[PDB]
Amino acid sequence: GSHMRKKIFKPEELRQALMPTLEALYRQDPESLPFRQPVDPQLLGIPDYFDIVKNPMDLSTIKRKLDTGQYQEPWQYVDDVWLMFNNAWLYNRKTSRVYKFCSKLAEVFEQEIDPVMQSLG
Amino acid sequence: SHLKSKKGQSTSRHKKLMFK
Repeated sequence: GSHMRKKIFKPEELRQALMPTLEALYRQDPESLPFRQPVDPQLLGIPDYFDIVKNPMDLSTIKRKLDTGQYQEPWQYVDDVWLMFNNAWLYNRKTSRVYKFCSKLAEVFEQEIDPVMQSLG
Repeated sequence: SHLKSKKGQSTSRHKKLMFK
């Protein structure tokens, strides 16, 4: 709506802040192994995926556009990251075999986006 | 039975990827 602060400053300065948060969200660890292999109606999707995900992604996709100047703005990046998270959060329970390998990425990147100033204000 | 008999769809308890 209005009164926000997710532009930070420049698209390139964002590629930088995106790097550190890339190390967090994308630490090449087991926590980030299943994130790039989510579920979708095109392949063994799950019941009702338009209210809990609508447009899911794979950590490898947002990464193919992250290193480039495609999703340097936290608005677009945080949009896919957050959705890519909600894609595996709105129905991953709180302690089952789905809300865990991604909960470490949500807690480690949510701390790297503030630095990215997407959460600046 | 030989042919289907009032079957229709069946949720069969399916909770997304938190089980399969």
